[PDB]
Amino acid sequence: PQLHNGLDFSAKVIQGSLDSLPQEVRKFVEGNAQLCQPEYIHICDGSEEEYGRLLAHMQEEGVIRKLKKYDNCWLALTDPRDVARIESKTVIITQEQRDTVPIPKSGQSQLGRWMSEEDFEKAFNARFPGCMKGRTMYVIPFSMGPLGSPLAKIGIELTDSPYVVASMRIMTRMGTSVLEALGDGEFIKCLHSVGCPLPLKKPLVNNWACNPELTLIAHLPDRREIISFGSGYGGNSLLGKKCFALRIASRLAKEEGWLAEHMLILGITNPEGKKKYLAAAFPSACGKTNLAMMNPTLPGWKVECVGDDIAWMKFDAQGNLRAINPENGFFGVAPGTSVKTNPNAIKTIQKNTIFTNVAETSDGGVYWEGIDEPLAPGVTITSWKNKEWRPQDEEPCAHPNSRFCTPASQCPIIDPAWESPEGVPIEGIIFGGRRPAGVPLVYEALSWQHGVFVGAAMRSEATAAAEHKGKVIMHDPFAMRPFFGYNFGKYLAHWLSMAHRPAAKLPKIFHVNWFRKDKNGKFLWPGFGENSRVLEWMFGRIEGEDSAKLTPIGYVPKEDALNLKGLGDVNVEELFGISKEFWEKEVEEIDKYLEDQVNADLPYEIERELRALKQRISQM
Ligand SMILES: Nc1nc2c(ncn2[C@@H]2O[C@H](COP(=O)(O)OP(=O)(O)OP(=O)(O)O)[C@@H](O)[C@H]2O)c(=O)[nH]1
Ligand SMILES: O=C(O)C(=O)CS(=O)(=O)O
Ligand SMILES: [Mn+2]
Ligand SMILES: [Mn+2]
Ligand SMILES: [Mn+2]
Repeated sequence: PQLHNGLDFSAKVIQGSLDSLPQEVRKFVEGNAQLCQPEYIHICDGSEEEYGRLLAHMQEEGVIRKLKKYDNCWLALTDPRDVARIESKTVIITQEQRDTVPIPKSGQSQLGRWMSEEDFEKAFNARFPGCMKGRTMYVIPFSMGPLGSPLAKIGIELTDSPYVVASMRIMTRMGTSVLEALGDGEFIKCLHSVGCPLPLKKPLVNNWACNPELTLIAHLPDRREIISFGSGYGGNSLLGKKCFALRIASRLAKEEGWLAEHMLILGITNPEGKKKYLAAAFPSACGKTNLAMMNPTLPGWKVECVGDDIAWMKFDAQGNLRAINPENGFFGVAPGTSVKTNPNAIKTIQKNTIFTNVAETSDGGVYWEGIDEPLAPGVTITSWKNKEWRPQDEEPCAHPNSRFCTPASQCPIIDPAWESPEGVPIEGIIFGGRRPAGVPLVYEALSWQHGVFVGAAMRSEATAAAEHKGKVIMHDPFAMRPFFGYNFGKYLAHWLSMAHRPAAKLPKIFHVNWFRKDKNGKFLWPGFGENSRVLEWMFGRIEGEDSAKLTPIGYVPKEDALNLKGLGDVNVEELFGISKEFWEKEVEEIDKYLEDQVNADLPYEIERELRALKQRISQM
């Protein structure tokens, strides 16, 4: 009802019907339309026709360019201030801070940023009133997970950015059929705005609307709401991905007895016709997509990709840990991708793919650092800054965090069970990061509790995916430091509690380091497709082969248990060397970090593993 005509937004709907929406969905749309004051409302149906119109629109507005060399590929260039996740402006709102982070002993917490509800209410009111003036509010109904899967969750994202709509069509399962599956069920509420109401006060850089000063990505798990403002980029704007499927979902998983993790899922088949699935948690920019899509060098071996970034996992009735990939595409780092490093990615991204912040070649192609592919005479390069670029400048032609956004079904090695609603059974979990020194190529944990400790102890040198710089080794437990939805101490107790379940078939836990360097500063291990030799060892250990020897840090391959044939002069001594001096400093750094950062919420089993490791190292 109403006394005037201010609350019914039906006359502004340019696609779809407010009447056809489930009542709670309609309330969510109209209430925020009243707040944000969009000029039009577009209820997405996910059709090819709609997608063509969005692309055509964005091209007419100068937001994207067609890459004529390929089949239905497009390039978007952003404001150079809006190029990555912003960890420092990502907050979680709970009534009590201890729900979100452990209360640190003395330092500031690194395991999340908590914000009180009263403080958020002020931040929200300073940002969202009137923020979509003159723009279209797009209503994106999307499913994380196969539309019907038991672990599948549905969200509605409101946004004023057609770039978000187009990317969400690739990255999620999106459109009318999700609304039918939803009915009057629960959904995650996602509100996004680039924060540039019209008329524009500030002209735009690269036609890219954003509000860096006011950027805020907020999560309200008790209300099942994600609210994001000011950034159009990646993990800030595609709210189904990091915000929903890791942060909100890890809290739900704690509540409901499952796991939401920053992990790839791959299936690997050996020359004897046996196939196993492994999950791997590496931090951002540490190689998950390269491993998930690997072209193995070992003959008779095959790798198939289930997902490259997010895994949702749960024990089934039989005690198997089952994982699904909740995403519908890959949002992968472009620089360093080449026929040599990731050939299966090259095959995937040549059609139906949106590129963000890579270079354009004058003949309609893409360029980036490490593409390892020479151009023809007369071909010129336009950098991601929309400038002429010669390899004589100091700056790269593509932003280091530039991305492709591509449908998963196009991957030539996509696993046949990647959409199976029952998931794939996980038999091994891999942890790892960038460690230039000290940490061997691969080791295996001694027990479930030791393996949880290994995940908790993860460290990695700083990358270009958050907003960090310098040559610093930082802690990134479980590769989840930017993504915890709740208290990390309780997250550890959650993982440890999996060993208490009956008939639980606990996977083996490994740690890898592709990144160890010699005194020269050059890598000791060739990596990429050669990592299949490490997976072969893991495969045999899962089958029970007697191929390991005991060290103070866990099991390492026996000499000659690794197929090194063809690599030639690999320094096995340095790749698997374990120095007492290095590990005495390492355990101290882990001790200081867990004492300060997890404090009273640190499970005793984790402290016991820290003590045991300290003792094994002292006896060296
Ligand atoms: N030296 C070396 N570098 C690697 C290897 N695998 C991947 N990389 C490098 O790591 C960078 C990032 O790898 P990705 O696979 O895109 O990282 P990701 O873990 O999927 O990161 P997110 O999508 O941000 O979560 C690439 O540019 C690669 O060059 C490897 O085996 N050895
Ligand atoms: O940062 C990461 O791990 C990503 O996968 C990219 S974004 O989705 O966070 O932008
Ligand atoms: Mn216009
Ligand atoms: Mn990631
Ligand atoms: Mn990736």
